[PDB]
Amino acid sequence: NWTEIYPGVWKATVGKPESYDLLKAAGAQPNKDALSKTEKVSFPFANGGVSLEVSGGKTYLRFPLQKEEQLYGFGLNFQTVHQRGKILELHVDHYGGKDSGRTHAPTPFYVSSNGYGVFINSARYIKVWAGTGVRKDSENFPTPKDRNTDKTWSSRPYSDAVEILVPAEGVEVYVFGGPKPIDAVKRYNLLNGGGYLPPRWGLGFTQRVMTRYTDKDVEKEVNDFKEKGYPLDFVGLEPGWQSKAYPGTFSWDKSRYPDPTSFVKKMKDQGIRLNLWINPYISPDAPFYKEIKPYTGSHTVWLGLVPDFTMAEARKPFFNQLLKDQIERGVSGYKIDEVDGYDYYLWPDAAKFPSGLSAEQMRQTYGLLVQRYSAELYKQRNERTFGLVRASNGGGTSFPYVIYNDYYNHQDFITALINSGFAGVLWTPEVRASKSGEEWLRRFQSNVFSPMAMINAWASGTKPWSYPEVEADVKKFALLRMQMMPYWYSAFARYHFEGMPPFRGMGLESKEIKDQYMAGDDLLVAPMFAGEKSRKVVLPKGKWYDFYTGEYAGDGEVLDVTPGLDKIPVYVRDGGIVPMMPALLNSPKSNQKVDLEIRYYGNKPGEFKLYDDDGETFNYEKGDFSWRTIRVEKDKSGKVKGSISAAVKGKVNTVGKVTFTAMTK
Amino acid sequence: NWTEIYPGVWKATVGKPESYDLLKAAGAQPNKDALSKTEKVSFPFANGGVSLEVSGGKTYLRFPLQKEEQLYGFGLNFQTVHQRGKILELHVDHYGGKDSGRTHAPTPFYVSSNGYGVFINSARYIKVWAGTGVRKDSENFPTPKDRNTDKTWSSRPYSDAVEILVPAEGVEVYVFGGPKPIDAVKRYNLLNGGGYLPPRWGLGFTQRVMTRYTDKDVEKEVNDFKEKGYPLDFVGLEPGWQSKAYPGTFSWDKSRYPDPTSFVKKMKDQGIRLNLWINPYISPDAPFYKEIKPYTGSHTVWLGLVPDFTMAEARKPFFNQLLKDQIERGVSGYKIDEVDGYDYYLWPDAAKFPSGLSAEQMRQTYGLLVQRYSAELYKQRNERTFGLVRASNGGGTSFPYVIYNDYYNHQDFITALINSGFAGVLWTPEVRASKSGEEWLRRFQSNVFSPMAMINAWASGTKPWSYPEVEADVKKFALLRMQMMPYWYSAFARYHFEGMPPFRGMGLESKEIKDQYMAGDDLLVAPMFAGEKSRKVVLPKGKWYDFYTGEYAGDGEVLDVTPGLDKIPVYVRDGGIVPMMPALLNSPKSNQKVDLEIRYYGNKPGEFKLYDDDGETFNYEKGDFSWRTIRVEKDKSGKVKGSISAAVKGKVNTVGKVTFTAMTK
Repeated sequence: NWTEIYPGVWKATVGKPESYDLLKAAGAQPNKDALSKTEKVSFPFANGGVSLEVSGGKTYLRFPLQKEEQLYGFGLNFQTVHQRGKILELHVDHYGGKDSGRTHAPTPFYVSSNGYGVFINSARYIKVWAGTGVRKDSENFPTPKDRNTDKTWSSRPYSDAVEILVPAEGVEVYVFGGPKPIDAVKRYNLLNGGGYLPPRWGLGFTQRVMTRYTDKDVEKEVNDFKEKGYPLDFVGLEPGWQSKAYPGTFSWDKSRYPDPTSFVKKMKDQGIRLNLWINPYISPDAPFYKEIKPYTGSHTVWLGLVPDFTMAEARKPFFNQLLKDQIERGVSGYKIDEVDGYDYYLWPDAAKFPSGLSAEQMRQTYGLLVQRYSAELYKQRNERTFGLVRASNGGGTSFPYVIYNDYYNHQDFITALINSGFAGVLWTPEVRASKSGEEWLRRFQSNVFSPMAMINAWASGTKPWSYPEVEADVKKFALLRMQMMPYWYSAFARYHFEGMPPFRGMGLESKEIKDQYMAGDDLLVAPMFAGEKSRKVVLPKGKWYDFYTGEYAGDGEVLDVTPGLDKIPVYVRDGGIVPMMPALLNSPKSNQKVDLEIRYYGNKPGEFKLYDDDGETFNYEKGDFSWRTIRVEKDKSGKVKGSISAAVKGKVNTVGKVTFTAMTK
Repeated sequence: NWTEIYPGVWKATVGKPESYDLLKAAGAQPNKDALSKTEKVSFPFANGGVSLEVSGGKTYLRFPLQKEEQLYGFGLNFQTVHQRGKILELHVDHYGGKDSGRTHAPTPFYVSSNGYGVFINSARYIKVWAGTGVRKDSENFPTPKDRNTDKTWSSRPYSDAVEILVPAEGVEVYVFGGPKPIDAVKRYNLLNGGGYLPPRWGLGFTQRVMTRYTDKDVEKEVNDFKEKGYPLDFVGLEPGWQSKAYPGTFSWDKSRYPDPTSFVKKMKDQGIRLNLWINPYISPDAPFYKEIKPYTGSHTVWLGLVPDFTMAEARKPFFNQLLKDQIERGVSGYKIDEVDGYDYYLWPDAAKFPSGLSAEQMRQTYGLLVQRYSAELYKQRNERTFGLVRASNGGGTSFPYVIYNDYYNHQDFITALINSGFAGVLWTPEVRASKSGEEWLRRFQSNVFSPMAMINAWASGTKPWSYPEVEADVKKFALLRMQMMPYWYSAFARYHFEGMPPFRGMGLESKEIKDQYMAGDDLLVAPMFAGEKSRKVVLPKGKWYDFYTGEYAGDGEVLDVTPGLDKIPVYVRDGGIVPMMPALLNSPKSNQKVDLEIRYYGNKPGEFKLYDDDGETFNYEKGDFSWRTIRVEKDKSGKVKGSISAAVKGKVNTVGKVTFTAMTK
């Protein structure tokens, strides 16, 4: 039976569900308050066609489709956005170059253009036929045709249902109502706890440095950023911070980092946090090796033991070491690597774990487990974190981690950014290296319109300025990222409080758009790729304005755009507002006031909700935050008129002088 | 426990095996007599390391590997022959362009270079890690290394075991002893019943004609073959013989084939058999539709019902129709198409079948079922058949079918031919079309050194003579195929009686050879591909002789060969013998004597066992067959000296005048 458990959210338990699943793995708590404020819409399957059966050891699910209907989601796909007519096996893995279901976050959640969603809460590998099955007993069974004589014969006849097979004796299913597709995604994300509310520093620039860097190499690089006037908030350390890697000791190397306490402190005194690479695979020389060994799996990954993080006995030594040796020294967060695949690196499905959890469910949830328990260490200290993880799944919306990978096709990197919005996870299209300055800049441009502005120079040793032909423009985009901080912070606040993904596909206010995305509420981003001089941009109905000049761009039409090397095509909705702080090189501290220039586009009266709090603790959970409403219009003369609501008594206020600019002359 | 059930064959039952599996699906009877004559070798795993466990709904199998060891098999792979270090999910499908385990015959049987084999008798999809898992408790656990400092660090450390996961509560496992790899394959094949003993006509030439051909178009084509002096034994009809296709009526079309009885008879009177295309998917206009409908699956394939051939109630109407409407008219056999995939054509794993058999086991065994029951119709009439099928599996060695597909990479076509020898199935690299005469001839050359000499002109309308630049050479190869009939027939007799695959890889008397195969006992075939003028040939130790001129070629060495367009590189072992009949255009009838020229190569004294029987019935089962031993040598002078053993009283004797030729001058 379908229980309406929240407004627009229904739960069904089919057969006998397993005692481990995605939500339980994640320890994900629904945001009940946010959910209760959503509209109480009706059940999206109102005309039958739903079937939930257990048979022969498996759970068979069927959901009807209508002729008009398109589907989105099924996780972090890289080459496809429309999912109807697709066949997948959802399976955590490093992306393999095709959308098979093998990917870093194979979220078993899909959304329909008719305005609903469905989440299958199983930590098993799941098979999906998204409208390919043609049932003899179907109400829409097409009329058989004779291929010998009939030109209209079809090799893929009409299918009227999504079919899912779960290899278990039952499953929990969740259905999310609309009325719009984005409504279903928001409710799904709120069921997961909402997005994490990141620290402001997490939205600044991060440079990861070569594996070999010593503490002195890092200090010099920090100094070079400062000297050249490039922003930087956190530095990523790669495997050479550890005394051994692959497998790891999770202790600082004595030669390269002889005094970690002093090193972390110095960086912090200069405004610089550190984010440490780990994979979770245990060296014999790790200090907690002997203690953890019985609570590890049968199989190793690069000769490291694999902790069973479902066991307290594995968690305690592992996470105590991170806590005592790094977090308590000031380390801001982690890059949780190599928790996805490939199959020939990670443990086989044939492996055994001491808790008795199947290796399959462990593969599906390992990234969730390491995200969960690492994040808790920070939350216990009233400190936000923000980091990187190479695997996640359903249940992982609330974690402070962004997905990245070693794939590099730029176009597909943007497609994954789109799909991240359907998958309850964050994705960054990171910058590593490039064969040209052109490509470097194009990549850097799209990267600063994403969750995390980052160069990963683990092997390349690149810095933002490494391509002289484009360095002046790279600097400009790096500074823009800082200036847009209040815009991004407010978008991320919406993700946390309302489940609104900050990056998402078009049409989420009939043909597939794989190369444009909305960034926050106000910006349509249409990346250029190396070797292109122009591109088409599909604009939704309503007027849009050029992000750079404020000039009218179009309304419900296709544009041909030749932006030049120095611009990424970005368009602002009519009445859209981007609050801009100064081009600071470091995120502003909680006790700091920052001036804002409110850039207002078009002529429709605009409204923007600016989020404000200390930007670094969990004090917001106790109500120490504010939303400042900004409204902007042009008066009779065409002169800008703006207001900002009053600061709230007793709350953090980081808003300084506020000025308004009508961008559309 | 391991029961030695035959010499060199051990069976273990782990947990609770399912009541349906590959051997039962196939109805495969062991050839006990042939098996009892094999050597009683010892159990190949003599030093432990074997583990067979049931846990969490699944069966976990582990078999040890030694450092030296290479592995072969895991079915009909197209790009790989060495299988150690591979990860697969064995799953019937049309080949998808990579060796993932998805293929037409994903036989769960592997062979080791140390001289044993292992068969997993499950009709489920099976996962295989062929030496990739690295167990912490392993006796060969490599010493962890620090990737930060150690240049010898390995991204894929040494693995000492084959691990297999079967999704069921138990499984039957078979282990085959050696001493040689080929011994394990022979015992496996004999356990399956041995290969089918084909009719001689099955080894002649077959032309499949365009979908649209009428009975008159076929008669004309038959006449053109005769007029141009090209051999032909059987003609393949494509979907236009049926009154409707996709889905099918399994009844002759009234417009294109108005008088089937008369048509089949006429062709037969001219020496020409017919082989009919089917897929097994049922049209509403099929005469047995209403009867069969309740015994079909939930899902359709191209809008045709899918019979549950595990049910007598489905088998009876389906096979009665083939029997009465076609076989009883004289139709020689079938092309069983589209029983493999892709997933978006065939029924989903989510489908249900009336017998309660899982859709998964049905997918794995459908080709086996249609092979089994079609073949029985012929055997009941004391008539051999020989045809084509697009899917098979373990258990299918004894069936009279050859695998083909719509893939076309020529190199990979040869690799599949090699792997067929490890997989208990037959494969033909068919000829369809070509962009050049060069390619046409190269393909035709390799095709006449295979199980079935065939052009499939369903779409291309090609005939052997369609490329004028090479037509004279094509004709020569077509006639060679006929001349080599006694050679091929004897090789196929060894497949039936001894389990010896007629086509197989090298080293089956340390690096991968993917482009040479043994064809019968005596011939090493090394195909040329279009665009190549020369190639390397790796010759085993022992002397080899050029197939065409008889000249010494080499011994245990690599040759660089520039054969020209008119030759496929073929080498004959020292003392090797190829019996050649005349260049007949049609296979000889059972009451017919045929002269033989015994072509003897090298100088080592040679011995050849020539199989002889009626070539068309199952009378051989009652002992009406002979092996004639042929021995050939050069005397003191260097002059050829040959003998053939005496015809056996009471047995068929089709051997006419026998002459001997020393090819090596």
